[PDB]
Amino acid sequence: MERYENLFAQLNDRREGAFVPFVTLGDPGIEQSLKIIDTLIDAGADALELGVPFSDPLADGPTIQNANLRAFAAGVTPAQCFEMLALIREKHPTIPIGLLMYANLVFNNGIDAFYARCEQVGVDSVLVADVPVEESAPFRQAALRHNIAPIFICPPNADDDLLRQVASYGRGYTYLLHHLIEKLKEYHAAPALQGFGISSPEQVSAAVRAGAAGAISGSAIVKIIEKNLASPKQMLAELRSFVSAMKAASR
Amino acid sequence: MERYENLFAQLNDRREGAFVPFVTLGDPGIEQSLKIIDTLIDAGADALELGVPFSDPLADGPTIQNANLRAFAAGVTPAQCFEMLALIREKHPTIPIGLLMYANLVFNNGIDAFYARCEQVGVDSVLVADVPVEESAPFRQAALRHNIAPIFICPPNADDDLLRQVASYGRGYTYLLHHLIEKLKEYHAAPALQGFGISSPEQVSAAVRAGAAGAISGSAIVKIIEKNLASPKQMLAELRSFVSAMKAASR
Amino acid sequence: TTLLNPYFGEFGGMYVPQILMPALNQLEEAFVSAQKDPEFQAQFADLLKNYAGRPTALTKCQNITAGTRTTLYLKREDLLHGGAHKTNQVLGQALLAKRMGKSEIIAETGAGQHGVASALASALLGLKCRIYMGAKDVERQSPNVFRMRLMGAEVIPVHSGSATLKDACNEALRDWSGSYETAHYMLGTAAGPHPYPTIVREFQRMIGEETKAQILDKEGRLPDAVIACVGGGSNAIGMFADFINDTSVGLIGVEPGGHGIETGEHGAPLKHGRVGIYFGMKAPMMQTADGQIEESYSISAGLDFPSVGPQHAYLNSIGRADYVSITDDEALEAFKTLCRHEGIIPALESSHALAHALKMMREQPEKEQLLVVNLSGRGDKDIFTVHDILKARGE
Amino acid sequence: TTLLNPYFGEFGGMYVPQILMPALNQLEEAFVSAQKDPEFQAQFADLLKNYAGRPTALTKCQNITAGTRTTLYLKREDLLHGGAHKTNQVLGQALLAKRMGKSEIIAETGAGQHGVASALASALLGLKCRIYMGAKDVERQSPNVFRMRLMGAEVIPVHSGSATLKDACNEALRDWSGSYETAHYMLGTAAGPHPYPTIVREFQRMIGEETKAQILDKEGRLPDAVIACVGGGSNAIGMFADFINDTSVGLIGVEPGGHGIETGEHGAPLKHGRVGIYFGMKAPMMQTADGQIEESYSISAGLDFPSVGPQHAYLNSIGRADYVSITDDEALEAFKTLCRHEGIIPALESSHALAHALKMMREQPEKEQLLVVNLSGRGDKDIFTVHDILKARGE
Ligand SMILES: Cc1ncc(COP(=O)(O)O)c(/C=N/[C@@H](CO)C(=O)O)c1O
Ligand SMILES: Cc1ncc(COP(=O)(O)O)c(/C=N/[C@@H](CO)C(=O)O)c1O
Ligand SMILES: [Cl-]
Ligand SMILES: [Cl-]
Ligand SMILES: [Cl-]
Ligand SMILES: [Cl-]
Ligand SMILES: [Cs+]
Ligand SMILES: [Cs+]
Repeated sequence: MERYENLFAQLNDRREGAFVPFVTLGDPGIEQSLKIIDTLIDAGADALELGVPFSDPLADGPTIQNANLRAFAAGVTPAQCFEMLALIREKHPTIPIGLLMYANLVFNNGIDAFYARCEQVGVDSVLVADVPVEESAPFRQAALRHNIAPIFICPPNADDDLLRQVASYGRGYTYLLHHLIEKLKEYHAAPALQGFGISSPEQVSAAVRAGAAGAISGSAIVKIIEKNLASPKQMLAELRSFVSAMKAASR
Repeated sequence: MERYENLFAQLNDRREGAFVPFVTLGDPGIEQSLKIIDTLIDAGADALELGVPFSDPLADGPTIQNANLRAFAAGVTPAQCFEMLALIREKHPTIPIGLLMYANLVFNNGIDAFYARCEQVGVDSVLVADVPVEESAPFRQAALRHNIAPIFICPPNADDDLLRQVASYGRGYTYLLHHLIEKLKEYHAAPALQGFGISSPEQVSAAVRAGAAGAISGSAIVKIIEKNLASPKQMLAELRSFVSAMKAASR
Repeated sequence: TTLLNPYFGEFGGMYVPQILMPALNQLEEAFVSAQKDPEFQAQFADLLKNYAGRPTALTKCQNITAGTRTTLYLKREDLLHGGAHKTNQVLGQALLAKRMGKSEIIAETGAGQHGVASALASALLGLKCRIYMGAKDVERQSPNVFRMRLMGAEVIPVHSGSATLKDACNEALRDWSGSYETAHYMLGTAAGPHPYPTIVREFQRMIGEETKAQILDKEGRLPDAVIACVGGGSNAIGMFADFINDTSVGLIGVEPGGHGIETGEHGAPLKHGRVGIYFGMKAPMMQTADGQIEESYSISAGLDFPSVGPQHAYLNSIGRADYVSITDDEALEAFKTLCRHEGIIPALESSHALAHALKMMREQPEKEQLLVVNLSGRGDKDIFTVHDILKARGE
Repeated sequence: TTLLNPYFGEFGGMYVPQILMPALNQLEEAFVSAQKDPEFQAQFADLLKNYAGRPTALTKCQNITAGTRTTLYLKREDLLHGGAHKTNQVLGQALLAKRMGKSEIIAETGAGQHGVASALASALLGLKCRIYMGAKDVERQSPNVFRMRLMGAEVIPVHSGSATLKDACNEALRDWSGSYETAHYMLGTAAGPHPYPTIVREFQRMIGEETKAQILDKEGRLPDAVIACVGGGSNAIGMFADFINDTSVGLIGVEPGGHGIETGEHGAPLKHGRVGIYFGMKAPMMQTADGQIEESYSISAGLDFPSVGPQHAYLNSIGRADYVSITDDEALEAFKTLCRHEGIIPALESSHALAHALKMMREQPEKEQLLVVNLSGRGDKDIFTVHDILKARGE
């Protein structure tokens, strides 16, 4: 499809950044999670970054760790996430849906088979957290074969070769982990989105101010889920209170 | 003095062996011990072998070990034993009194001073348990200087050089720990007394039968003291019941 | 781009978040530089000889092979300072860390032997050390938890997952992802992302080099087989490496069978797992049909790991090395047998390699064979564990 | 009559019941025979090298002497199989025992290191072993009580007396007085009746021989002083022996000061006892004014002994060797310091010798001095003891 292009063309012509919330699928339950994601969308999330619970999330803090164990306690499997994903795309035809995966869940039953499954349910992009561009060739080929954008992190310690490789290999959007925003607009690189420490409206604003095309709240939306496990109804309202405020800061 | 000579001349001309009980001084108390020793004498002990409680009796079984700890619990010191010894000689002018000592108690305040003290209280002999004839020169000189007989053990694994040395160096009596009884009568050795496993009347008899001049009950008289700590009066009667029987077997 | 080949056949790679690739490339260049540097080698050789105690003995077992045609030597890494082979390559990584200007050290440990080694090396060479350990392994390997603490290191129990080695590895790689600026991650086995499986092999290869020289001096020929337990792979590749091109020499790695392979409760992914991507590497692992990492199990903490180093997976695939498994009960009997008949108390890890050697002898007692078992460690850390087992079994 | 001189000056002798003199004379002749026998020496040398791990390293401490003119090496008997120097002379006595046709072994132990060594040697060379241990030392040295038991030996706690080393020695010499027919009494220190102080010295003298060769190779001159803890005397005479005729070399033995000499609670008879006759020897001991043996004390079980070997009393008397004392608290700080700044965990016994070396450095930091400390053992057996101490002290 063409979902990431059209989103960035609309937010540009609206003079607003992209707000992309992260949330792990099935946190804390399946039908509970679906209502969370609907509520993030209702309050104006421009796209979604969605995690699949993995056994050993060696690149994730304790908030997402317990987010994962919450879903495993719910009995959430990769198979169940893809049934969620098909249900979310069927409700929301235009919103870009991006996955944040661990390499083993992509590699497990066949790399091409995973990305084929992504296209089948309407996923737009996949960032594999523990696959650097040096190891990415079979992943980004399977991605591009199935009309999935491969996302790559542009780390703070990025050298110039990395910058060009990320510009060349990456589609959809660039995940910024001043000088770097310079050099990705350099080489026809997908729009950069800041993801380091966005848990306030006041850090979204600043990220849009520095020239990025958006910001990703890599967690503390999952802190909202954690803070209100026993209070489902209050969890939803408190979630909208957040994302509305953060999306209000996007402009 | 001449106490050992006269005793063996009397038992010979009586056609009877010597019965020599062992008992540790101050076991279980000082005035208690004195009554024990009087009672061993009343029932016909021909001589005495008396131990001084030592800290680490590395050549004594557990019966004598507790016999010693019984005396230390009583507060029995070497000094107190010598006051006992002077009191026993003052009651019993003719009975040979032999000490079984550990070398440190003899060496502690001067070897000559110890044997001088022995003569002063009327002791007749000293066997130092952990002084072999090879190490005995200063002990048997101090002994002979103060008219004390040095006693030496003739072990079961005795070679011929040992036999002659024991015959030459030893006075009073030989402590046998058939072929050996042969070879001490050989070389003008003091009368042999058996001390291995005499706790019955039936092992005294046998020892006299094999040509020895007597037998030493190295313990189980101290088992009588152990068996009757709480029953002082019954301890005395049970003690005489033993030694009378054992001395009855001497003939 | 790298200086060295990051893969062994299909296995290996550098499957880390992009943020850690500069760290991995920096370690690789420092390693290549150091390997070329006579002054590094002279310094590394000096610490191994005068501080750690190399060469270690090669001990011929007189008693346990009686009545058979097996001649069995034990390579005595149990005599190395610290009590295991771990100490060899931490001294080399510590020198590398100073070479890179790092002043902190991060480590994982399950048997506590890698934690002890990291701590002693950091104390010697003035580095600040922190170490992740499974809360389960804190308990069955408690002789090593004290030792790490009095040497000035921070021991951090980890309660996530199976509370075992895997879980500490996860914590440690998370920590280094933020702290790599000033800290070196002193990985404790021949696994993880390149260059670690290569570095750890080269800093352990003296085991096999010495063994070759010693067995030539004593027997006038090479071993028929060298036998080592395989947890992540460092002691075994350390023994194998110098024999790889000696094709007459068999290379046998022994994974923990735990309660028995058929029970699922084991640590033998090489032969009873399947290839996945985890801990920075593409390697055999024990994993659900979903691709979740299964939890491993072994009576020995040092082998309770659900993956294996990629050079072993490669050596297996081409047939150069064979891999087998040995159960808890088998390792315990080899432990008892070595204590009673040779007066050596081996690590329960090393007991797995001994157990397989004893099986090679006993199944074919008239087969003439010269065997070497890498005795990777001493079993003082295991005596309380072995006590409660044999007590509960009325033995 | 004997073949060798049983005394050192006034000290020594054979103060045993007559029944044991044939046993002592038989051991002496077998020893003299063996010392002349190249095949015994080649067999003893082989076990030391290929089973025990000799030579042991000589480690230069880089950190703990910084800022001073002291150069401090540690002779690493902590790297010997079993964890202490004890192992050296039990391998030689075990060979002697087989030479005499004995098949049982009796031993005493306080730190359990001699019990461990006796058990490992008996397991290796097929001897039946039984070992007496103080019930107090059963408890503070419990890592060694298990080790002895899985190697097939009988550990017999002794509750008489102070329930320490002295009390086991008493039991053992009582046992041998009846069992000497088939059993060898493998005495664990340079004390007791002749020929033991001589045999144990000669079977330990490789410590000092190696140290001389190593310090010559590394420094080109002999040490200013060699420093060893003194419990019964075996590690120290093992280090001293080859230096005795090198009169420029100081010989410093360190007795346990325990809670302080003035408290009476110590194990320093050489300097704070007086001569007596006990345990088959005439030697300094701690004794009442009555001549009862006093009970000794030290935080370290291996030094909690109220006498000392007669060669040390002799070397002291003629001025060849100096003897000093080091308190519990002093030894504990040396223990901590070695762990944190050199990454070696020393035995609390060996910590006494280290503590005095640290005092020699710190009292005179501009004094140029080349020192060697005999690190008699590793401190794994002490970590639980050191834990409860530093915990009760809020440290
Ligand atoms: C004495 C011994 N032998 C073998 C191994 C197995 O590890 P490799 O395959 O040799 O790398 C271990 C493990 N040690 C690690 C894991 O817990 C640790 O201590 O932290 C071990 O301690
Ligand atoms: C590691 C260490 N260093 C020094 C000594 C001190 O003994 P010496 O003077 O060298 O003979 C000991 C003691 N060991 C005996 C006593 O308990 C034992 O284990 O049974 C020790 O274990
Ligand atoms: Cl054989
Ligand atoms: Cl040959
Ligand atoms: Cl210096
Ligand atoms: Cl030089
Ligand atoms: Cs494993
Ligand atoms: Cs002492």
